[PDB]
Amino acid sequence: EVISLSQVTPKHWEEILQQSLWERVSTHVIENIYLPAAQTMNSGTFNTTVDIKLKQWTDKQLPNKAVEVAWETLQEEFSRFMTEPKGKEHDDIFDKLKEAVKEESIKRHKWNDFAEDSLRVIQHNALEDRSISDKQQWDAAIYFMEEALQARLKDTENAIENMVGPDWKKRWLYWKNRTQEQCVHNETKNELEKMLKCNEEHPAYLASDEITTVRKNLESRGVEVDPSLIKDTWHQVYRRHFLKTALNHCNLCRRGFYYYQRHFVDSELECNDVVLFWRIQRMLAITANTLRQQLTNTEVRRLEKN
Amino acid sequence: WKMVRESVEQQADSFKATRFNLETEWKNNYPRLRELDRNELFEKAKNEILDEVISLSQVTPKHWEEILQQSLWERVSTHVIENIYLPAAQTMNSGTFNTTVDIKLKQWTDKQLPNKAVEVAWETLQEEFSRFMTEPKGKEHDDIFDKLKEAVK
Amino acid sequence: GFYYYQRHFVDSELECNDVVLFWRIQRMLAITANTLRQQLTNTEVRRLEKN
Amino acid sequence: VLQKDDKGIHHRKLKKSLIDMYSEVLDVLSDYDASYNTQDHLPRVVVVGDQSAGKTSVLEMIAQARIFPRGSGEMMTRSPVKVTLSEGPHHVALFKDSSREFDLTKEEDLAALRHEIELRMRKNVKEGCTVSPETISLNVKGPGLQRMVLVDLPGVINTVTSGMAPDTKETIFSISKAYMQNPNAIILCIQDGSVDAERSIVTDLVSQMDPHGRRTIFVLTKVDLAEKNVASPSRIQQIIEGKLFPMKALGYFAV
Amino acid sequence: VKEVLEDFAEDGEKKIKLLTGKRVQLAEDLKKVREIQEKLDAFIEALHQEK
Ligand SMILES: Nc1nc2c(ncn2[C@@H]2O[C@H](COP(=O)(O)OP(=O)(O)O)[C@@H](O)[C@H]2O)c(=O)[nH]1
Ligand code: ALF
Ligand SMILES: [K+]
Ligand SMILES: [Mg+2]
Repeated sequence: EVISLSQVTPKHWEEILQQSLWERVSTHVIENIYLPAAQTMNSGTFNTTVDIKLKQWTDKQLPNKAVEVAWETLQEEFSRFMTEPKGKEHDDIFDKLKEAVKEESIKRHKWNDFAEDSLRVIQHNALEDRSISDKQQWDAAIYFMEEALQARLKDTENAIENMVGPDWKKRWLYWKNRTQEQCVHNETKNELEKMLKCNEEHPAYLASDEITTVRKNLESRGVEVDPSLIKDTWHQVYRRHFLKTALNHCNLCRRGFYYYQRHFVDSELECNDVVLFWRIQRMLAITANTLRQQLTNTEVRRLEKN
Repeated sequence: WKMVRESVEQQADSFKATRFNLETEWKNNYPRLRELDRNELFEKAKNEILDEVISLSQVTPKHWEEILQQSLWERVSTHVIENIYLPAAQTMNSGTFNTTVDIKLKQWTDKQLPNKAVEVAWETLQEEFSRFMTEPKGKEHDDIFDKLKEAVK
Repeated sequence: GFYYYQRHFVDSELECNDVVLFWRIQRMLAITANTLRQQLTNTEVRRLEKN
Repeated sequence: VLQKDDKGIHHRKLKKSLIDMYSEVLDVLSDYDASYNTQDHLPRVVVVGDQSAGKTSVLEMIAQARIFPRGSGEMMTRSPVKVTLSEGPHHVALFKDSSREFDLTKEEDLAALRHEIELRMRKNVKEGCTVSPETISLNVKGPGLQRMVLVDLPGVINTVTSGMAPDTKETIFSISKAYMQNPNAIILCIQDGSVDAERSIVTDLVSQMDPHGRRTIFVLTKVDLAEKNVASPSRIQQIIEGKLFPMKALGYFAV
Repeated sequence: VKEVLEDFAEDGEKKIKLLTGKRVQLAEDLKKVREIQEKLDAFIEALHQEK
């Protein structure tokens, strides 16, 4: 079976390693790199800000998480090859030894200690080369970026619905009502939504005067709100506002450029987020290949030897 | 000394012109700018850093626990689904399903889960700390403190 | 077309690079001319007047 | 009151109140302004010339103490060395920021001054070259001294040999022009007297920076070679009279 | 954080490099010009006292 594990095609390793690793770091870039960089209208600063973070992030975290994913990814398939039943036919009599052998073999499975150094150079070069001259590169990058953003949007929206509770559609359909906190959140949300309704470009940071303004606007309706409630409400609603804007930006990025006569119209649609996303997708894809090469050249043999 | 007495005095004209130009740039752009030398800017950045770190230290437990649960779930959801739930699902005996699930969960707890939990806590603390330390997501921020804030972070 | 809009998510037939080059040339020439004018009016013109 | 007396007129207003304070003005301006574009009003006693041995000797003729690096077959003066001169208790000296007082009548302290100067020169000059503009500062007092501030600058080469970095001549000229381009500076050109007047390396520079003869004074080293006829006596007489200078000159003195 | 802030306070070089905001440098230039102006005023007053 472990030899059969050594027969797994690179196609599976590269796809599994790339998909698993990105999902692990998909939110770090969005939350800690992209979104704060999106707070400025200076695209140069936006790209400058992220590149500095990425290189520092790259040196310290990316190759360490990448190897861990590869180390686990190999063990995940190994366990499936090792002890997974052949459908309804399985010799469970051997499972004790199989897992016992695995534990000793994984303890002796010491991943190459210099794999990270190669990845750092690779990742620096993958990030350093930001030239996307190919439409297909653009097309792939934007659709996958949308999925990550749509995931965040639903994650925020699901948190919001709990924060605010069901709407009248479900309150009357399922005979439900709001908690007093949800009632506060709905009105706190409404005031923030009205503020964004006009100030669509409002920065994510709120001034205490806005906090006071919301409170008095809510107190004027009999609703007294602690500032902390507003800030917690603000963060989720802002992302929903921002994320919908980003997806609409993405929609025009693909559609607007897609129309041929619009390519000579220099509108403010610098889809620099697709540049960031694309490089990471390529960067991780190369990372997965380097891991796969190490996986199949050195690490699986060590697993077999152990 | 004759050249001294003849020429040194007029060096005041250029000194005054330089002071005037610097103060003019300040009045036009930096009316709050003072002798903000190596000491004053450092002190202001230090005080802002300490205040923001204290504010972080005062963050409510509710936010902490919510973000920690969300992050750890993001990290472990697919591990659970792919390595425990789905493989266990192959059996029609829910009792052996539950037995295998519990054994795998115990092993994962012993070896991986608390390390991922500590990673989540540490990185979440880093994220909130950076949010306080880094540029606030507004327009009023003065970047002049960013060098010290980031270096200290 | 344009530098950015010709590339992203479009089937452009253009691939224009000369515009960037000569635009940078224009900017470098303008900056050089302004630096030269400043040097002239600060030092060189009054040097010639003194001569 | 003690600061008012010590930092102002401690019974010596001309020599003390504003001679060391002039050096402080120069030091603070050089600290603020690395360039000399703002030092035009501040005169200095500037010694320039070739690698002539008498460059050290003239500076010890004005700073009447054997306090300057002495050597043969080499240009010892790597970097500018500032000396503040004034009257005071006989043969006493100070070295800036060394927290040490020096007795100029004993060989140990003069050697200590020269070695500290050499070490500061060796720290000012980086590998591959012999000169550096970075300054070294002294405060020397004695009855034989005038209220003067002197700077000991590297000799001009105009050519680079012996594996030395080719930038050395341009670095030397920049170091020396930092002062020779000072409208109020006093330039002392040190001329090696072992050669005929036709060989003068620094004449062409002062003839452009001081064509009016308002700063530049030429001094002839090794005057004993005029007695021996090793150097042409006729050209020596003409340089004394000044017939050989393609420029106006402030004066001429024998070393 | 407090220890790091103390270390930066003690570390002159790190403060020098971190504090290059171009306004710190303008303030330093203004202060140094003022100091040289005071030294020059005292020096010139002494010169006039010498006449
Ligand atoms: N014969 C002769 N020897 C001199 C004269 N001036 C200096 N020397 C000697 O040469 C040395 C010159 O000192 P040096 O370090 O070369 O001066 P620097 O090259 O300008 O730094 C002194 O120690 C003297 O012994 C001079 O006019 N005639
Ligand atoms: F020999 Al020199 F300056 F050191 F002329
Ligand atoms: K010499
Ligand atoms: Mg010398």
